[PDB]
Amino acid sequence: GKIEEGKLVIWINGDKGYNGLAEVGKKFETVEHPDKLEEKFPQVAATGDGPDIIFWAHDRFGGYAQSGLLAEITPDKAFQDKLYPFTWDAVRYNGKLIAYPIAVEALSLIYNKDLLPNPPKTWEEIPALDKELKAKGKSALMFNLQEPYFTWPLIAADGGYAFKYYDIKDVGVDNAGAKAGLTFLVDLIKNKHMNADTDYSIAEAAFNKGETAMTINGPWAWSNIDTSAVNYGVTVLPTFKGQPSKPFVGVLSAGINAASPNKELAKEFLENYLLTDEGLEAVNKDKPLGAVALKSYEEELAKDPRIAATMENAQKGEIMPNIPQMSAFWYAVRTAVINAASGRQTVDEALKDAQTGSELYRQSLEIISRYLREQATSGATSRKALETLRRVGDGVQRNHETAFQGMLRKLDIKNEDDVKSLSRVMIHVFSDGVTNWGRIVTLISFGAFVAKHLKTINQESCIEPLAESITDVLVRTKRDWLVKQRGWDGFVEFFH
Amino acid sequence: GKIEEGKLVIWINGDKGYNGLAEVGKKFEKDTGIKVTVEHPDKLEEKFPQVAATGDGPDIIFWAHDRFGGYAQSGLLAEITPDKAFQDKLYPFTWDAVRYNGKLIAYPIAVEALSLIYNKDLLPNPPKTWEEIPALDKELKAKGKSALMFNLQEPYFTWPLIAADGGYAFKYAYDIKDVGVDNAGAKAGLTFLVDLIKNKHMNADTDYSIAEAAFNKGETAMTINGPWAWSNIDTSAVNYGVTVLPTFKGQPSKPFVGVLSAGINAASPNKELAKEFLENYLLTDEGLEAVNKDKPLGAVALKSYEEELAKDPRIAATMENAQKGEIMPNIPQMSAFWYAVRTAVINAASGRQTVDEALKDAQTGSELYRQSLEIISRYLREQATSGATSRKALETLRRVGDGVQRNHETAFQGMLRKLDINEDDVKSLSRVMIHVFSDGVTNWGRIVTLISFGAFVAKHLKTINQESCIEPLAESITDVLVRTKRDWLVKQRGWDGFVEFFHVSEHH
Amino acid sequence: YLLFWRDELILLX
Ligand SMILES: OC[C@H]1O[C@H](O[C@H]2[C@H](O)[C@@H](O)[C@@H](O[C@H]3[C@H](O)[C@@H](O)[C@@H](O[C@H]4[C@H](O)[C@@H](O)[C@@H](O[C@H]5[C@H](O)[C@@H](O)[C@@H](O)O[C@@H]5CO)O[C@@H]4CO)O[C@@H]3CO)O[C@@H]2CO)[C@H](O)[C@@H](O)[C@@H]1O
Ligand SMILES: OC[C@H]1O[C@H](O[C@H]2[C@H](O)[C@@H](O)[C@@H](O[C@H]3[C@H](O)[C@@H](O)[C@@H](O[C@H]4[C@H](O)[C@@H](O)[C@@H](O)O[C@@H]4CO)O[C@@H]3CO)O[C@@H]2CO)[C@H](O)[C@@H](O)[C@@H]1O
Repeated sequence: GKIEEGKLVIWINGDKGYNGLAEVGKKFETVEHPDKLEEKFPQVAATGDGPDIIFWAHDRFGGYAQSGLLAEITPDKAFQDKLYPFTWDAVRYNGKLIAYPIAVEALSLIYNKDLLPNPPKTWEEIPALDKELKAKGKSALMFNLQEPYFTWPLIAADGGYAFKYYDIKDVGVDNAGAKAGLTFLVDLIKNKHMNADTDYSIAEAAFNKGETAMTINGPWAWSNIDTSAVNYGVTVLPTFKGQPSKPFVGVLSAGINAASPNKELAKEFLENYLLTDEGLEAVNKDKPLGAVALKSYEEELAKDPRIAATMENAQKGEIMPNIPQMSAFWYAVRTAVINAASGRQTVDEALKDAQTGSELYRQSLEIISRYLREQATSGATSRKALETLRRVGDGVQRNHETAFQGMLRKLDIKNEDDVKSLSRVMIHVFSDGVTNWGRIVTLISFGAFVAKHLKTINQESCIEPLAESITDVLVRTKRDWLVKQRGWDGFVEFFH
Repeated sequence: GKIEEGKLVIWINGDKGYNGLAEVGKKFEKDTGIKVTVEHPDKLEEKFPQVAATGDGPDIIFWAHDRFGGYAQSGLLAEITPDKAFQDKLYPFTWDAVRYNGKLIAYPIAVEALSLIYNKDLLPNPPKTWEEIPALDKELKAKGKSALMFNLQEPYFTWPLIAADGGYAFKYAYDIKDVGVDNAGAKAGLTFLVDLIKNKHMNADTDYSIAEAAFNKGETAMTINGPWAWSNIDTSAVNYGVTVLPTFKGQPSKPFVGVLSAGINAASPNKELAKEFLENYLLTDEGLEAVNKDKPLGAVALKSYEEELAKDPRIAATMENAQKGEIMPNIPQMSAFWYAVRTAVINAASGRQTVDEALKDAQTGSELYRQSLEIISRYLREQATSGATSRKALETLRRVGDGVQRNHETAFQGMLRKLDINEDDVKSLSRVMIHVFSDGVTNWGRIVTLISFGAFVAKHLKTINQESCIEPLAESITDVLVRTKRDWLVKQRGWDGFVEFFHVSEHH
Repeated sequence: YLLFWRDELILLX
């Protein structure tokens, strides 16, 4: 076969210095900036197609490596000594280096020095500042409310985390600290100090055309403000309830497709061409990377007050997990923020369902997989749910034996793909029209019935894939209903 | 199934004035006390037919009239029963749009058409022709601007240009046999679009968001959009005009005319409450004004509030482009036409397919329903009791299908017993076929076996004196076939591939 | 539902 040989296809997000990266390509001798590339890559790579090299923040790469879609990178100790150790820890999954670290990225408060000589140190004083600036036909603050990357600093301030160092069970999205953060944001919008529909384009336009006094953005944005020649400062993010704003720290990382026949050529480009003072200078000259992983060119650019303040906000923030569940966390919180910002959900309802969303897949898999292996041969919720599944599911099996045996004799399993096919069929059979806990338990109870048959028929290895596949179609087709029922906690309350 | 009683759940597309429609909901809850839930789900036009068939879904579904034909065919819409007074309150052209098989299946709201939206400050005098836009882009590019940006990702926006020199979905007589997607006028239209993109006057990847952004940020001089978009430009503080779409080869642009329609779920126990809301609360001057104030509907079906708003130069130009365009068919396979053409446009815009290859496969996709139904239905009626491809396919279906029935008789009898078919009410559960390709695999063996069992059941229908319910069974099999496997079918050279698959097995 | 399991049409209950 699918992927081109004797050529390198590179995917980097359009907000990064792709034209700089293509100049490095020119020296070496295809750089593309596709939309939704972080969603496309895992899809195409699994069918053996996709780019040779994928550029994204380190947070996405854990999911990719889990799915086997990334080549194990093989650097010289010389090369590893050329980059910061903290950048390698970011790019490490299951004790394997899964991509090449480029640069450390963090949101900072960007302010118009002319409009705002001394920007506010606190979030709490911005509504008063907006009143003052509104009289001059201006605004205090405009940033991207459509992405949870920009909204999270404020949420994480008084209490908020994605994980505990990572404990995939311990997620901090339903906290009273997160409630306060998001309630502050929603108040700014209700008081018309900000607008729910503000995105990256609208905020960048306003700041660069001088209409707003402050924006929240990363190093990539400096080039377009540099063109605007608005006198701009880069500084610490405002404190909320005296606690610092905690932005997620991203590491721009370059990974290689496990399906690329040019894995050698890829290593060369990244090691001997890109991660060189000369090489990083090309990309940074187009769009600034921030504090590059290469210690040498970092030493050169350290002097920049802009980078100094990017690193200042990083110390106060937390590095992103690369675990595979980060994606679900992001999707869930994105919706929480937007639904609260719009008033479609209250902050409590919105944050509650985002907590459920983040944990749903991991929890589902844990519960279902344990039940299936146990029958053959989030922890508190899991324990109680598995306890419930044991009593109820052994009951559904007993009462549905005749129907379950008929179906088993029809749907005989040979491989991982027949196990996958079984899943797609089961959701349809058992969930005729309606989603209710009875039907979901009946589906899992049939999964158990088949897992028992797999042991009988000496295919014990097919159990984990079955559990994976059932979890997949369960969360995919009933995500909203499950989150609406407070997930597995609702399951335990239904059967008490 | 699970539709709740004593409340109304409404689905309307997010590009429409849902917050205005929810304000009408607030008034209704003030008066009748009945709780009104207005939601804007993504892909709601695809969700509704799925959920409604299983007896769930919203009380009221809002979409353009083109989707409602498919819904009514599947029995998912309540037949609306208005006073002649009420019908006389709305425009006759709006009712004809909503009418399927001589039944009114939804309430017409407003008439929609794409117009040329232009920045008055950047472009005081917008171009009258498509052919002069490349020269205009050269001029505007020097100022770091662009002439034209619109949604290339949706065939609604690309179609005006395609239909200009020669292009139709299905010819009115609607002749579902006569489809005009691969003709030389469509080729010229789409070749003009692909030339703009190759000459870097436009970009393949431009969508609704990117085009709206550019126009409202002042970066492009023109966009193509409908009334719904005016509110977001109104906020942008760009001096904007609404005008006639550019002419192509001296022929005017023919945009598809959509009628925002409100339909009621056949499975709603609040059918009474629904009628009240739409007739006496929406589709009243005060009511339409609420929705229009959020997002403009265009020229509303209600003659009274149309008379009020007729003055708008914007609406005048919307109706001007409508006279030049043609109203969308509501026949059920509009869906397949849309999906097919969407891919044609995107593949040509990207260069994945040439215009000829792209339009050719979209012609095959659109024509597949009619031809599939013809072949399948003939076989089924033949078994119970014109076209070159059809004749050979039916010849093949006779030999192979009569064979599959003969060899699988005992298994086929077992399944017929389990379906318990002994009357017409028992026949009306044909959500059996919905999931035939659940494991995700498609081959001609499977498709013949499915049709061969369709024949087996059609023979039982004659036995059970239900001769009339043969065509519905044939229609259901055709539905799942073309709905789920259109691309595979087109990729296999359609029914001609079917005849060659079984020609080969026979002779070798 | 009528279903295909490996080139075999099946009524699955
Ligand atoms: O149809 C409705 C809806 O759809 C559209 O939104 C989708 C986006 O197009 C799509 O890209 C998707 O994005 C996800 C992403 O897939 C996921 O990885 C996560 O994104 C994280 C990054 O992982 C993380 O690095 C950080 O990204 C930074 C990056 O580090 C930084 O270097 C720089 O590039 O800024 C980025 C921030 O934008 O944070 C983000 C999270 O904020 O989560 C994303 C979702 O937030 O998500 C959408 C799928 O729903 C339309 O855009 C939308 O308007 C429509 O309503
Ligand atoms: O993966 C497939 C992609 O396509 C899916 O959308 C389909 C719809 O389900 C079809 O209905 C059809 O859409 C037509 C539509 O029926 C027609 O009325 C018109 O819709 C206009 C509408 O009148 C107007 O009010 C406004 O909203 O503009 C609409 C166009 O955006 O035109 C549609 C054709 O463009 O075909 C579409 C796709 O073409 C699915 O929703 C996609 O999300 C998906 O990516």
